[PDB]
Amino acid sequence: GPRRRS
Amino acid sequence: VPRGSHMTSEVIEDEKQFYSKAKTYWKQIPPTVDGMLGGYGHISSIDINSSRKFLQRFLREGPNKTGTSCALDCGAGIGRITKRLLLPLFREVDMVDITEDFLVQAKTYLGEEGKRVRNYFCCGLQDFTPEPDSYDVIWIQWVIGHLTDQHLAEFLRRCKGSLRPNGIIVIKDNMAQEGVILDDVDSSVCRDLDVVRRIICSAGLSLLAEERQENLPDEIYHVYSFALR
Ligand SMILES: Nc1ncnc2c1ncn2[C@@H]1O[C@H](CSCC[C@H](N)C(=O)O)[C@@H](O)[C@H]1O
Repeated sequence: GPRRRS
Repeated sequence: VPRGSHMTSEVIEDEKQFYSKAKTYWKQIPPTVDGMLGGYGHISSIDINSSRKFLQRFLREGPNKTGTSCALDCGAGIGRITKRLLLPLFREVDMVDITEDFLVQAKTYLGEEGKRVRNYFCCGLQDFTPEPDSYDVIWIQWVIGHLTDQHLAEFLRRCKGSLRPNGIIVIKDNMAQEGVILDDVDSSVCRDLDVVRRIICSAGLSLLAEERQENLPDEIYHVYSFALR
């Protein structure tokens, strides 16, 4: 789902 | 070696392992809203409310309204979207997801309104053929990064054949600022807007609307909705 940007 | 990658063949070393590691990852995730959203259960309402406003324009306005008979929730998990977005708007909903335990939990999570979920398809999207002339809305959210470019293009092409008259496909998903980025933990990719546009075009689909989700956590990838037919 939503993910912290790399 | 290029400045960055722009297609999945540049970041996926082994397609079989890409899929098998993703399936293993999801087997280990709790069947809860916070599990579906990777720790972001607290923004589920923000997501759903924007999705409702986005979709309602096609159901309620215009001379060629999208119907409300049947929707397909793709990568549906336990039915977070089916419960709060789709079941209130469509007479019948089908769900497809690779993880059987999420479809099992869905029967509990969805409650009495879950009696209007007809088919619980346990299948990877890359092997799934939605039935021709069957769905008014095909909703694909937070799952496209689990398909390779070829599988995603072909899946979208099969989805197009599945649409009823005036039907639409909605993709809502993470978009990278630039290029194609591998997440080696959950075995998924994140693609930029140009890559997604190219894949949509290759499936034979036309863009009806495109909207960046507002009000999301500052630290996460941008999220876009595309309405297609
Ligand atoms: N190849 C694949 N085919 C179908 N479902 C897949 C898949 N790879 C991962 N999934 C499913 O994709 C979902 C991502 S979590 C998102 C769930 C839901 N779309 C929501 O927004 O609430 C999980 O339920 C997982 O089982």
